[PDB]
Amino acid sequence: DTKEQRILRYVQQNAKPGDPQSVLEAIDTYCTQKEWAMNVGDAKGQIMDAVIREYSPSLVLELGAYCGYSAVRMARLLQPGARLLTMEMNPDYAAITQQMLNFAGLQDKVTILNGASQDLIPQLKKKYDVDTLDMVFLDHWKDRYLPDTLLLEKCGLLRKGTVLLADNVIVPGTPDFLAYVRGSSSFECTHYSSYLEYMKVVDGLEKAIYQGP
Ligand SMILES: C[S@@+](CC[C@H](N)C(=O)[O-])C[C@H]1O[C@@H](n2cnc3c(N)ncnc32)[C@H](O)[C@@H]1O
Ligand SMILES: Cc1ccc(C(=O)c2cc(O)c(O)c([N+](=O)[O-])c2)cc1
Ligand SMILES: [Cl-]
Ligand SMILES: [Cl-]
Ligand SMILES: [Cl-]
Ligand SMILES: [Mg+2]
Repeated sequence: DTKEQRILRYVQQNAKPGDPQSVLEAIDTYCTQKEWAMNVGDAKGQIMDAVIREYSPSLVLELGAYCGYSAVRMARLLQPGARLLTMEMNPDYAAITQQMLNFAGLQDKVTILNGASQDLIPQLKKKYDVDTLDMVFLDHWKDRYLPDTLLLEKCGLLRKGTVLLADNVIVPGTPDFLAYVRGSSSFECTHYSSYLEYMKVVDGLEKAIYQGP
């Protein structure tokens, strides 16, 4: 019995089937009251919500799904026909995420790619019929944010205006990625100060908009 299985069971026992808001609030309640877990959480998630609503992306890539909290959070705000692709290398967690999306009734909007971002990113265009991404949510191991950004650019997946939105740029921190995009004329960056999920430790999201080659 894993913490992720516990989160899922608590959602099935407490949330309303087909109600993404209810599912979010259930996961937040469990992780606030019973066991901390690395979901983006409600404070940063409200910022995510506002960004999603501003850009109305048709195609979103998420890096790191975990239990599907952020996937539910973003998918519930997508326009009809818009898509989220989420990459998750832990098969146990990917299983839990799929069940979480099913419960929320979001399964038709979200596609889970099992495996490591660095292996899956080069297969996106061919295997998933992707041209360029409108938005990317980076929230996997922090040492991959920079390498996967370079890899996205190499594979032609970024267009002028693609929005990168990065979690945890303060804590645990992503120093190479943050130095890189803030220093590069290829990105326009904005910092949104907030708090680490379920705590009062300061963290923040960085928005880095690709400006083209
Ligand atoms: C912080 S959790 C994702 C949380 C999720 N975005 C949310 O807010 O609910 C990080 C996840 O990244 C996954 N992960 C780490 N490195 C990865 C990689 N290179 N490719 C795919 N998934 C990876 C881990 O297995 C874990 O599920
Ligand atoms: C041992 C330990 C230390 C710090 C954290 C932690 O704070 C954390 C928070 C996140 O939002 C997050 O995305 C990740 N991550 O992907 O590794 C870790 C989680 C576990
Ligand atoms: Cl590598
Ligand atoms: Cl929170
Ligand atoms: Cl705290
Ligand atoms: Mg995170």
